[PDB]
Amino acid sequence: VLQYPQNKILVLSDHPHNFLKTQFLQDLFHCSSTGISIVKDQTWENRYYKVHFDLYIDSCKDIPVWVEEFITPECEPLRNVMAGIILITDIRQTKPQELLHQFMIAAHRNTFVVLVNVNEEVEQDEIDELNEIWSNAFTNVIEFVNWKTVNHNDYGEKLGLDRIQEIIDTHDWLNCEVQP
Repeated sequence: VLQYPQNKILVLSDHPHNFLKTQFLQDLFHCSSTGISIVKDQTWENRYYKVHFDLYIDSCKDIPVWVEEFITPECEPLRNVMAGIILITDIRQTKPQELLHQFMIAAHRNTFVVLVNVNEEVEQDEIDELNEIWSNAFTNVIEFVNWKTVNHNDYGEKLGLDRIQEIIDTHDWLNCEVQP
């Protein structure tokens, strides 16, 4: 019934990429974490607005097992407060695209989902093909992004962390107080 302020961002990795996830948090959010934790009342600010959000940092041994738990009725309240979900993984190993249909069915329709690939052998053409499939599949902004990092393509679009920053900047923060 009630739509709670939707101001949580979950950053998840499978166990082998936990350290890279900690570096990602420093680079994008300027958050010096130690591991899995709840970091409250962070500020996301750009030239247009400021909004306050909570960072949820999690880890899992197996992505599908984590997805199964996330999709349950008991986790529905949690899903509904997610502004976004960022998964840091080797997409060749974990193939999160295989779980994405079922994951998105359960997700709140406004939640952004960014799948960050850290496997340096994956070229942008491979990412581009995944984005052609998923970027308009749902109401949600869904994007696969490589992170190693060139920050633009040949058509003047952003890539890398610059792109992820743009996705967060352009997000509609549902029932959050946004200040100029």
